[PDB]
Amino acid sequence: SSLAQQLAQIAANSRSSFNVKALKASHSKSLIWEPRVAVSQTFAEIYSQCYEGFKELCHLDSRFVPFDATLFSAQSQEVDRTQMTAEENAALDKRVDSFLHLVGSRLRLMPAIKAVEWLIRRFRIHEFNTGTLLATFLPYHTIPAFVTLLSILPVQRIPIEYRFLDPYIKSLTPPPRAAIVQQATNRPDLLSAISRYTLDSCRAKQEYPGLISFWGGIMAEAVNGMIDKMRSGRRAIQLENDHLLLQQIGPVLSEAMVMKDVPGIQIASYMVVAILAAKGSLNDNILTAFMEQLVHGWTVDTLRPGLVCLTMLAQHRSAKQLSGRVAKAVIKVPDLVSSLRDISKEHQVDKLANGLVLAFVDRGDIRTLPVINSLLLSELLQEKQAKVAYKALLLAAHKIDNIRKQVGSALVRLSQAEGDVGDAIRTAIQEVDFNIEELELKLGA
Amino acid sequence: LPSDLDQPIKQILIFGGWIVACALTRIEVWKAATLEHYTTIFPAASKKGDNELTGGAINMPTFLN
Amino acid sequence: GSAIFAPYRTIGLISPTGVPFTSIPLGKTTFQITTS
Amino acid sequence: RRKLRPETIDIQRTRDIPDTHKAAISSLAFHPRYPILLSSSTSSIMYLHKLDASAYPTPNPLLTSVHVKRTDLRRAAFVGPDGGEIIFAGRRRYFHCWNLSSGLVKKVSKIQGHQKEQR
Amino acid sequence: KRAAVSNKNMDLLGESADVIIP
Amino acid sequence: DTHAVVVAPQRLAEIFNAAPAFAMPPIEDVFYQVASLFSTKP
Amino acid sequence: VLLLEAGTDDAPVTSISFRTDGLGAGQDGRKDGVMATATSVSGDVTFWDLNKGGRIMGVLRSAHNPPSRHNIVRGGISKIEFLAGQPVIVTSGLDNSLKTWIFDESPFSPVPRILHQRSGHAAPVRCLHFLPSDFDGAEGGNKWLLSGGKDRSLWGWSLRRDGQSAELSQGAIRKKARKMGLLAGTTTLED
Amino acid sequence: PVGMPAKWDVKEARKYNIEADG
Repeated sequence: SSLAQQLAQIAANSRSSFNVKALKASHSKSLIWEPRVAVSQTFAEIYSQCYEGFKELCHLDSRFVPFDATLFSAQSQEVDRTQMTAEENAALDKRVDSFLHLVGSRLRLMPAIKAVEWLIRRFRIHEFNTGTLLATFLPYHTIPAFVTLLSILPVQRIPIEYRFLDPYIKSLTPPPRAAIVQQATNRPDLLSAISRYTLDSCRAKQEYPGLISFWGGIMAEAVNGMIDKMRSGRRAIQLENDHLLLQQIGPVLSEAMVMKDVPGIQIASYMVVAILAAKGSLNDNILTAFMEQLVHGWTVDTLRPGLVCLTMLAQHRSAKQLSGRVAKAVIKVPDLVSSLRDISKEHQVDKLANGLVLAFVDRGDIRTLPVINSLLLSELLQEKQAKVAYKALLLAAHKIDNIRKQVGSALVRLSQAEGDVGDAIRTAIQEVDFNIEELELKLGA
Repeated sequence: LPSDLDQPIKQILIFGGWIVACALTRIEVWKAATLEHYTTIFPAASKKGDNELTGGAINMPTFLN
Repeated sequence: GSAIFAPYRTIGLISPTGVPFTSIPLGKTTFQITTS
Repeated sequence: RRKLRPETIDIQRTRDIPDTHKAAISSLAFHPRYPILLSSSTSSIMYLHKLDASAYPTPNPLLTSVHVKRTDLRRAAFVGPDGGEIIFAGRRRYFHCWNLSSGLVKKVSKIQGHQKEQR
Repeated sequence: KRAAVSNKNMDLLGESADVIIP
Repeated sequence: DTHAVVVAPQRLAEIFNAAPAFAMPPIEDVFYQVASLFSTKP
Repeated sequence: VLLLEAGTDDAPVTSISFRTDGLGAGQDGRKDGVMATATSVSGDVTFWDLNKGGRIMGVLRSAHNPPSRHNIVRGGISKIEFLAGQPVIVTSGLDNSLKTWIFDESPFSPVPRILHQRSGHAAPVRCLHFLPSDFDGAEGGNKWLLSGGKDRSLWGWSLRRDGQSAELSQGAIRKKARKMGLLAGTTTLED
Repeated sequence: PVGMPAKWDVKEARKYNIEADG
């Protein structure tokens, strides 16, 4: 039946109805009205009700006024989408995607549902824009409006990535987050479609906390399940699986980490980076790439979550020192040591503080000495890290060719420190076997 | 082939009406409509190594000759 | 040469050398791939 | 060898020990210095093997094969960090100590007044 | 009662082995 | 020296399944929940 | 226009080819700008999406045998060519093999899947045996040669048509070598 | 099932003939 297969593909690819029963069914598919009423409704009744809904939506938010001129127009009562050309259809698709990104925040409200019902019953968005409509209803997958949209969706018009929804169309129940997350770990296409929808919204600054929390939660659980799948024990397969995970993730996180204007999606990308650095055993250069981009990316609004994710990233590294620009922007951080004590009450900041002290000591600048002194007297490092940091400081003092005055002032303050850090510093002096009084009287004379 | 060709011939490239053979440090160019020898391109260098024509030659599509 | 056996073809050999292939489009439906 | 992560391990099956035992294996032990495996069974035989997966003509070749007379071997162990003596024993009321340098095997049979306590 | 390897089979395996410790 | 944090996925699924996407705690609070789940402090 | 650190100093980029189709990049597959590249010391091709800054999108690993100076089996990649305006990529290696791969449309494939392949021995031929005659049939005595090579493969060559010759398969060897870590980087696919 | 590849057919593509760069 190759002819029946070719004709089945033609009938599935066809878009306009060609017999009266097909026109009546396609006109009967609605969100609000039952089918027995929605068959016998002209486009003046639908436009009156749904324009009352759009008047309420346009009085709520200001930015619906171009759609007042182009989508919800009295002339747009009459336009048939299947009679315009391909470029008119593509521009109408752009206008519809912009309205759906705009209306996704208020979609629990009956004005916004009336506006989406106008788009569905006039422009047939459930058939021609199934991707954007299904993606903008996906963060509301626990509501009866999503159940009704799932009821009126055509089956073969859904994209391949959203074909987990077929049992929930056969039995009209809302799909659970376990089903969405499990299909996100199995298919990279569904995770890429959700992340592409929310990043395309957040570039147009039409974000809302429901969408941001939705994407952050599903990418966090999807990266969790994806790491638990990618783990193999064989060396070359786990190398290739880490590379495939990074190639599937990298654009999304590389944009959502440095999206400065949207701190919610920035914090959600920090959450995904923290999961990726803790659970997945990655490499040191990948973790320095993540830290350098976070350091380039933070604001004042995400500074303390950025520092938490930075503590996790620096903790799960095998190398001991940080790569420059990380230490430069953490110099630019306002209250470093007090914030690190507030984090170290719950998060073990020791390797970050050790790498910070080493990367400051590797600078020959002398505007880092209050930060070095505070990080040493902080009680954040361990005894061995404090000892090797002070040894590197005295070695830098021996390597310098003023500078030595501030160096000796810092060294005499660190030697005359009070507690266990001062005990370990004087013990480090005793095991490097070099006298205090030489450089003491050399700087005092 | 020319008489004074004592080099291997790395690649051939046909375009316009010209076929062009990058040998090793030397390009011999024939005209394709008559299949006749036309001239010989000699790149020059100051060092011994830098004259060598590794890679090859390619045409850009809308660039004449 | 020989008096009995004359060479015919080296079979079992599609691309053994460093010489790269060359592809030419025939029409709108075929490509010729030429190797050495 | 890397430091190993807590969910999956890069374990890798190599060439097994060629000489099988005629009974159950009671004890395995590795030499503390060299890669030498000592196996001991209830069939009164200890086998010393050198760990060489890339050996020829038999991988993991046998160094020596000691049969202890009338004692089933319930346990055999190396002594010390240098791994100089092998102490081996079974159900019986004596245990041997075999020095790997100079080769002497001494059979300890008295536990100095507690021989009634140790059957 | 039944031993795992009897003493006669121990003797045969000792004939097969290399170095016998009396 | 530290290792990779082992976390059963049911705990993280409980963290995100406690509420719908709308009417969830703000993303700073959910980030602190996920970070304290993945914190390797004894 | 773009600068890309595409090669190691020990592994220089040797063949590059661009996809003239008009789609295949941008994590959705509907954006253009894909370039494949290969080095002669490896056996893996690399696909770049040139759109934002020129990121990498996939590496097709062990498209041919990776060349080893210690091993008898030959290897490398001599040429990559995207065909004109088509998804297929024809690659030819030094290990007596010509493969053509194809990018899928409806699921997004960053690395392609193989559709045509011809191969041969990747090593000299050790033994030969003309097959016995199909009793008096169209095969005769002189159609099927049976060649056992030094690359551990037994091929059945056909002298009549050179396209109906195929390796007598020892099982799912490439599936075993992909479910092991033999295609990424232990023993080799010949072993 | 969805996500399966179809048969291969050579897509007709107009190429720039390079014999006119002369």
